[PDB]
Amino acid sequence: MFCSISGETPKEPVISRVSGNVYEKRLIEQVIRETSKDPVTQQECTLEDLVPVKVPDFVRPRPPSATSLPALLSLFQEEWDSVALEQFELRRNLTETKQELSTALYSLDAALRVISRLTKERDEAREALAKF
Amino acid sequence: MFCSISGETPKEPVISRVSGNVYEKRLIEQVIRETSKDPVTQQECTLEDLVPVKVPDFVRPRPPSATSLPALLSLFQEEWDSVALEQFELRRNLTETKQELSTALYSLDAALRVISRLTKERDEAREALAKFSD
Amino acid sequence: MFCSISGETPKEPVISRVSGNVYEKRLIEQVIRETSKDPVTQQECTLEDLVPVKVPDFVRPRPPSATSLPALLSLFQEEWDSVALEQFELRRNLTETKQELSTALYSLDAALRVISRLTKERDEAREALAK
Amino acid sequence: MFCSISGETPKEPVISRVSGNVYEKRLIEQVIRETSKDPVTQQECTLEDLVPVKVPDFVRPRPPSATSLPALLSLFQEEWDSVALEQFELRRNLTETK
Amino acid sequence: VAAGKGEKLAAIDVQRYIQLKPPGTRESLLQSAVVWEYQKSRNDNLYLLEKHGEKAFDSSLE
Repeated sequence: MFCSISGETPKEPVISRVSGNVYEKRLIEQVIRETSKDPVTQQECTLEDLVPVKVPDFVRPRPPSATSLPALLSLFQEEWDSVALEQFELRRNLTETKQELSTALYSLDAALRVISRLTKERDEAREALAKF
Repeated sequence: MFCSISGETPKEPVISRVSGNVYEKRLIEQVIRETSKDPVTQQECTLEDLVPVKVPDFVRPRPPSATSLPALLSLFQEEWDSVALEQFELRRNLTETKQELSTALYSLDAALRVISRLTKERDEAREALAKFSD
Repeated sequence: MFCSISGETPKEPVISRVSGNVYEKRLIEQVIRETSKDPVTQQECTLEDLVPVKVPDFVRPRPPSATSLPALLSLFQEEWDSVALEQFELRRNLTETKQELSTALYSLDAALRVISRLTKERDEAREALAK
Repeated sequence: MFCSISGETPKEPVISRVSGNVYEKRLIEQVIRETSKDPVTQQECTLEDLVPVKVPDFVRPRPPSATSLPALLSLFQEEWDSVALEQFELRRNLTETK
Repeated sequence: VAAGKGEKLAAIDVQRYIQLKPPGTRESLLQSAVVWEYQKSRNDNLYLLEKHGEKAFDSSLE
């Protein structure tokens, strides 16, 4: 919708075959007449390499929305990858939580064994105090 | 805005060289898989015949209620039925148009026979008028 | 070919120059669009840090027998059920790890208190032994 | 699924950044040790260029079950594409017959 | 399917996810969980829609 040569929109857009770009008829024919080169990609171009618009055709269009089956299937896979991305993030969180859970698990088991051994020592010390 | 094959809006439209028309990649690829040619021109075509061009893409605005949910499956069934009914209408249109074409062609051939016969009667009638004048 | 992201076989594996790891180009590009930083090293990442690579494609199961084919909804229901179960288990993991953290806090606190008990009782016993 | 040097199935997928081709880690290492250049374009190759050891960790790999969503998704897309092709062919035939 | 629906015969699929079955067997749990997940996805999609407003609609009309 923008022409690189002049910066203005093309009234009659034309697509160059050599390099995909949208030009306007007057300026593109000027640059073709002055030389056989592409003003952007500095490559050989001709009159036939310019492609006018053949939009009309004969077939029946659709609304550009999510109400057509290619579009609707695009929304299908969008829903699917959205719930997939949610599963990805939550599974990262699950594995991180599993790692820290295991760390806390062995820390707590060691702490419980320490508590048991200590309480044994303290029962011994209480017996030693009571020996008198 | 509409792919020339189904009318679908091509998010990635292409243009050809023998006949530049807006086409969608997947459908021309499946046509090449079926027949390695272009039925539009009855000519050989390759994968490179399309050129990926730049388009702003067609924004796809969502209806009041399209947020996943069984709305999406109801739309699945509805568009199934809709494209299939379009297919039925178009097939029966084939059958009606061909039968009407055959009837019209028969009437046209009979018209040709009768115009020839009537033209011959003109020739004898004109000659009869001219020969009465003596 | 063991993809570190979900476990599913990646049809487009990629390599990283700084730290080669199995991802997919589209997903890493989308994440960089969200946050243009390296997730592991916490460093800035650009779009040119990945090198193109070729892939040999895979096969599809293509379910036959074409009978009104409504099973898609049941598979969808199963997918949301699975994600809901996994969310519940996220909740359970968080709760259990916090409970363990709290239990560890008081276990170490009790260790301190009981070691104060030990040192005082041992001092008492040794002093009375000296007496 | 085969190497370009020996032909056996490569258990360790490795590829050079400089040149895009399928190789094997042991053979490419032997080539580098013999000559410190790429055999194709005569470009330098280092250890960090190669693919490092594979890292399967925290993956819990569910086997690739047959019954799955992508098959139905692709089937529906291929169906619609074929039926739309049929609509095009017969709309052209319809305009011709009209 | 064409020989089927040549007499309309509208194909049927389950829309019974709004009845909100009262406390029962596991089916009630399944419906509640799937409805919760549908609700979360609906939240995300509609808030995403109102992030940008109707600029896309203006472009479609233009």
